[PDB]
Amino acid sequence: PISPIETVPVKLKPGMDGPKVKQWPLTEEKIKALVEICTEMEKEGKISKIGPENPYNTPVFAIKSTKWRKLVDFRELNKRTQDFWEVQLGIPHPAGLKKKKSVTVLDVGDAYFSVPLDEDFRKYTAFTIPSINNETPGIRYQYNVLPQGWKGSPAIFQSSMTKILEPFRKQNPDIVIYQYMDDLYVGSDLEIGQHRTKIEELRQHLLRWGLTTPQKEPPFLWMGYELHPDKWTVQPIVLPEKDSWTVNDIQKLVGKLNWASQIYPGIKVRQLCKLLRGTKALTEVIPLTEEAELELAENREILKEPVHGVYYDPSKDLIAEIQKQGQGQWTYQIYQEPFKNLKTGKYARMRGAHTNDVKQLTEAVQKITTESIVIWGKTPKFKLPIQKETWETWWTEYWQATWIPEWEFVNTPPLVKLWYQLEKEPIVGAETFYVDGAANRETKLGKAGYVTNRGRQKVVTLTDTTNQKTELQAIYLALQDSGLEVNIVTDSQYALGIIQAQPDQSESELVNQIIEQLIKKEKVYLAWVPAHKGIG
Amino acid sequence: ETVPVKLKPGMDGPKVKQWPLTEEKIKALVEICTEMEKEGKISKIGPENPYNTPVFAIKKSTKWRKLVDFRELNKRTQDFWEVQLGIPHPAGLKKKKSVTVLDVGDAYFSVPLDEDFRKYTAFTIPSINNETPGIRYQYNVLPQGWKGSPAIFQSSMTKILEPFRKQNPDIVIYQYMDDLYVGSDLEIGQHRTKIEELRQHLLRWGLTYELHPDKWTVQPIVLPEKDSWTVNDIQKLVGKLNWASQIYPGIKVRQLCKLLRGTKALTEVIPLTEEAELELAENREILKEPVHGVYYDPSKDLIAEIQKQGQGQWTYQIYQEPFKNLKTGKYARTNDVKQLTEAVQKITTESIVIWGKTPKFKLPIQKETWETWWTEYWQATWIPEWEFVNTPPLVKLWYQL
Ligand SMILES: COc1cc(F)c(C(=O)c2ccnc(Nc3ccc(C#N)cc3)n2)c(F)c1
Repeated sequence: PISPIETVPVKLKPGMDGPKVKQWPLTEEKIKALVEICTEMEKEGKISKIGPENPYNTPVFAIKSTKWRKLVDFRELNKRTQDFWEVQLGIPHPAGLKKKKSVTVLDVGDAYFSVPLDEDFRKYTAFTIPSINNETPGIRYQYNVLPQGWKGSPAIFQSSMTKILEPFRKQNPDIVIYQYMDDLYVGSDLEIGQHRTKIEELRQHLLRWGLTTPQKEPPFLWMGYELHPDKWTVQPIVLPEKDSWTVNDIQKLVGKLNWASQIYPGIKVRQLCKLLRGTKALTEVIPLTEEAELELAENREILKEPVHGVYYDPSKDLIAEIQKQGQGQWTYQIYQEPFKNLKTGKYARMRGAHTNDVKQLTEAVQKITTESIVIWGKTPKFKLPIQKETWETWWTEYWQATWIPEWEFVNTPPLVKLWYQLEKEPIVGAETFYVDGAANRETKLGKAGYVTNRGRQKVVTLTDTTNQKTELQAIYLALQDSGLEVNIVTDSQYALGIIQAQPDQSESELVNQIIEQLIKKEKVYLAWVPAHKGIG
Repeated sequence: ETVPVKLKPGMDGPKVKQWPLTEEKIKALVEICTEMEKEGKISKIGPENPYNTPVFAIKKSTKWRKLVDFRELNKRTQDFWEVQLGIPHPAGLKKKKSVTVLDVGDAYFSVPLDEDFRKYTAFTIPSINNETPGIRYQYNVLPQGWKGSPAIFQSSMTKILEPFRKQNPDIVIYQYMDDLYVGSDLEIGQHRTKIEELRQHLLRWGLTYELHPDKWTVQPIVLPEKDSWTVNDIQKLVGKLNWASQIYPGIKVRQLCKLLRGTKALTEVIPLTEEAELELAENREILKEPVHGVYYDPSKDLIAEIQKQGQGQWTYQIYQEPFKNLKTGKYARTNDVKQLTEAVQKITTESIVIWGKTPKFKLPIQKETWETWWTEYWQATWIPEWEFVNTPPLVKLWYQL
């Protein structure tokens, strides 16, 4: 059938005219196939024979079981067609779904061909079955329905389907219908009997609108998930056992672990991912480092027992728990009743060159907060491995604003803590180092040194360096040579910036070494002075 | 009747992503939009409209109110509302003792939007977990938040205010987006009475917050009051003066870098030499006046920088070219994001009153954090431009009070 629904109006891009691609010549069998197909389509009203008045064309062809298919190549019409709203701005997450008694999938048969095209547009869909060796006038058709491979078809179909479902939805609030391409997933809390009845009424309603439909039973494979009516999990994950790992094997392995990490707690991929780093051939063999091999083993153990997630009960709070796995790796679980996870996840991204665990935890929390609002429309209650005192110490002193929803301390080591503090005031009875660092732009040479109030003085030389590096070196110098307590005067806003953020991890080894020092100290006061103003 | 609205040359309408909303606000927006559709202000639309501007709910007091983020549409229509129909800004507004802010957004909803512009005002009500495709609408009437609306309504607004303006010649009434700013020098009592009279005029036409600009006086950068000066204290002094001289013509620092020579212990106490406390005191007096040589340029964008001080106080500067400060200030007392949000609204309000323009904000906060939370505390009908920045903590210790 062809839905009795209103059509969606459609226009070419401003300025643009309909396509006019010349039909290439087809072999006789291809020509024969298309003629039979277009005759059948014509009979059902899918297409219409058209006159020589219609100046637009798009190349059609035919491909090979010994069934033939008509491929209309819409490259040109597509790039001359208007933009449409996006079909889906997002995909539901199973963890967001509410538990259901019974669930049914109906697939719409011949979806696009069952929806009418805007009459004012059909002309641009004109195509031409060539004659043998292209000697006579082709046979010319235009579409009456949504063409396969045309730009506007996914959207107009989905809109048409939505428009159609609206009545049934309104007359059936307690029923859940999810539109995905040309499937409908239908869920309810009815007992099977009244359910299969509601399902028949839905069909009958679809039929009155030009949409035929079957029936598959659970579990449903969809978007890499496996959906049951009371639990969900990811598609079956099989980790290859092999002696040699190519870049492409490792990529696919990281992809499967990342996907599995939605519901299998504590999946790790840092060490696997380190292998990928570098310029590297798809086919190139990468021997697994020991840590990578340890990672593979742990995930291997994690993945043995099948794990499923529960569905969402909107009458209950969401609890989100985060744990540090180390090396900037964080893992989390989200449950409403301990410990029946709706979902799990991980966070590992480095934001900046230098951070500490408090900053990282806060980012993890932020990522989880956003994700919860999408999936459940509310934020979770957090259980974090950090003392309230630690956290409020840091974020009141820090210059960035922050705010994380309701949370509370949970004792799950490693705990997150600041590993040093910088003094608020000059320290009395400790050496003041006036440090200084600089690099000749022309030669890469650099001197880094200091002068103290106790007459100590030292100057090293560095090679292939930069002002930034030499200023860090000078601060590092003063930390090595000084006692457990020390004041340090630098003109580098740059080094000052980095160190005042109490980094505990960094991409620069200099900065890691400086971090070594700072943790070892008992008191450090850092002061900045304007450069060249002849201060000390 | 409808006024012809055409976008910028060769530029398309907005296509801005809807930031995720919580369930309570999605609900509020459905409630609100079902009513406006019923009343014909907006209509459902089909997939053949590719445009989309963000929408959110605020409270502004437990009535949910719909806030459309037209920042992109405004950029792309700026010829229309700035040049073809620009509302002039009165310089006397900032001079009144009392400026009252009245919301007149309800006015626009009685005027039809040019049939051919409507598609550019499309917005989406998304669903939780994307279980059901977003609810899509476009406007049929001048929408709140689009700078086009007051530009178009300008003709009717002056008809409405004509009687009241004639009868009170010393009241300045200025319109910026959905609000009226009304300024007088009256006693606060008489001022309030006059606002009430103004409501009645508005009330007859379908149009059913108190500032004191005079008191607005710059926060002068401030130099420590002491008798005892360590090396550290003077170091911090030179640092704060050094930076000030970037802005203030005639800031001198040498008689102080005088005492700061030699590698002396940080804690060491140092006598304030004669010249030193002289050069110092002279700088104090310069720091009290406005910057010589800095002038608002109407063609240039305003920038606002904010720093978290501590303890619930924030400093800010408004400029067009870095270090050429047009204004500096502070803000009072909970939650970091709440306070930032409040400070941004105060600064924007002052900015509108002074220049008839809102600043682009450099905000010291992680993007997703601002994004997640700002509408929990947003009260205004407009939204300034903003961006997210990593504050030099030296910049901030120069602005303590
Ligand atoms: C992609 O399949 C679907 C099927 C659906 F209905 C939806 C829903 O819109 C939806 C809404 C509320 N509860 C459930 N609960 C629910 C649905 C299906 C099963 C199963 N099996 C279990 C629970 N699903 C969806 F977003 C995706």
